[PDB]
Amino acid sequence: DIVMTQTPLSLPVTPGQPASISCRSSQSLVHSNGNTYLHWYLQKPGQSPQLLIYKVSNRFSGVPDRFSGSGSGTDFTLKISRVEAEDVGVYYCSQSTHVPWTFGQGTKVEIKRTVAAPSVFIFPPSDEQLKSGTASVVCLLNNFYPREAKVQWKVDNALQSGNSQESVTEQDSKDSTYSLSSTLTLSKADYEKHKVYACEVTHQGLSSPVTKSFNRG
Amino acid sequence: EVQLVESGPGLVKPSETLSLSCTVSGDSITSGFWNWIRQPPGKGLEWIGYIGFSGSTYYNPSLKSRVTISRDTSKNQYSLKLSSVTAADTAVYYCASVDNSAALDYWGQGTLVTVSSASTKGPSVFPLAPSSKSTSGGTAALGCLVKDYFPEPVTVSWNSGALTSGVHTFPAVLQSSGLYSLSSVVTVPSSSLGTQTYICNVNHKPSNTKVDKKVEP
Repeated sequence: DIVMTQTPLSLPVTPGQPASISCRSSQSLVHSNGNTYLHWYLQKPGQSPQLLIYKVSNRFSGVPDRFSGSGSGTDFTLKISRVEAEDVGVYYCSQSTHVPWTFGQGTKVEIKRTVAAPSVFIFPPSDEQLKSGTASVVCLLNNFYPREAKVQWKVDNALQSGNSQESVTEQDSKDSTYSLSSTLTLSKADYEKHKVYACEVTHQGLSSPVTKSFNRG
Repeated sequence: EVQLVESGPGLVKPSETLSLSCTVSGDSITSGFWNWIRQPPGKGLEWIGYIGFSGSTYYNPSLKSRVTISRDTSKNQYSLKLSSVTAADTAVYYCASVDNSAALDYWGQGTLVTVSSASTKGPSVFPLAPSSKSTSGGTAALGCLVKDYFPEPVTVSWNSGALTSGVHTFPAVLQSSGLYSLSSVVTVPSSSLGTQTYICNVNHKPSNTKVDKKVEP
C-alpha cells in the first residue's frame, strides 16, 4: 500500500489566519498517463467526507477560493489562506494513483475563538424515570470555549465518583463553541436518600467555579 | 445530481454476515465505478473496493478476501458483503461514486454497523423539564434523555424538524452495562414556555422504536 502521511495531526488556528497541512506519500503519485491522483477531503462535524480538491490543485464544486493545493510527486500541501469558522473539521489527503486507494490519518482543524463561559443548567430526574428504579441527574454546559471544562457532582456536599459520565459536542461550525452534558446515575433508593444535588463547573471563562443545585422535592 | 443511500442491518454477530446495499439516484450504475469506504469509530477512512464497468471489481487486500461486491442493475443498486466479521469491522460504511479525476465526488450519508453478540434494545425517552434550575436571565433549557438502547445510532429532532435553533444533540455515551445513552437539549426563551409546545422526536431504527415525547415545565 502507498502510505499517505499527514502533519500536523491537530491544527488549532485563529479565524482569519492561514493554515497549512503537509501530506507525504511513500511513493510517487505520478501516474503513467502523466496525471497525479492526489486529492483532499473535508469531513465536517456530523457528516460525510466531501471532496475539496482533486488532482493536487483543482478545486471541487462550491469550494471557496481560500483553499489551495500544491506539490508534486510525493510531497503535497493544502493551504487555507484565511480560516473561517465553517472550515472546522477533519481534512484527509488521499491517493488514487495506485490500488488500493488510501487515505492519510486526517488532520483535525480547531478554530481558536474568544473565551466563552458555559451557561450551566441542572435537571432532576423525571418522575417518569423514578418509576423505573433509577435516577439520572443531568448537568448541561452550553456554548463554551475552550473545550477544557471540569465538572464535579456533589450529593449532600459529598464528592461523587464513578457514577457519572460526560459527553461533549464537536466544535460548532458557526460559533465555534462546545457544549457538554454530564449525567449522574443513581438507583431510586439512593436518590431518595439524599437532599441537595449539585454540579460544580470549573472553566477558564468563569470568574470562579459555578455551582447549580436543587433540593430533592 | 447523483445521490447515494446505504441501507442494511445495524447489528451483526461476530463471525456472521455483513450485508449492505447502496441505492443510487440521478445516475445509472451501468457506467463508471462505484465504491465502498468505511470509517471505524473516531478512526479514519479505509477504501474497501469498487464495482465497475462490466460487473468487475477490485477489493482492498486489507480485507483479506472476506469481501464481495455485486450489483442489481435493474434497481440501480450495488451491494457489499463482508464475511467472518469481528469488532474490527464495526464502522460507518459509506458508498460513493468516483469521477474521471479518480476522486470520490459524491458520498452517501453512511450507515453504522456494529459487530456484537449483545441483543437489540430500544431506548426509554425521558423529559428534561425546564425549570427555575434551567432558567437564567431570559433563557431556559429543556430536552430529552434517551436512555438504554443498543446499538447506535438514535436520531433526535424537535417539533418534527420545525425547531433547529439552539438544539444540541450530544454524542452517545456507552454505559458500563453496555447500553448507550444520550441527551438532546434546546435553549429557548423563558417567555416561550407554556405558550409553545416542545416535543422531541426520537428514532431508533435498529429496534423499530419511534417515540414523540412532549416536554413541559
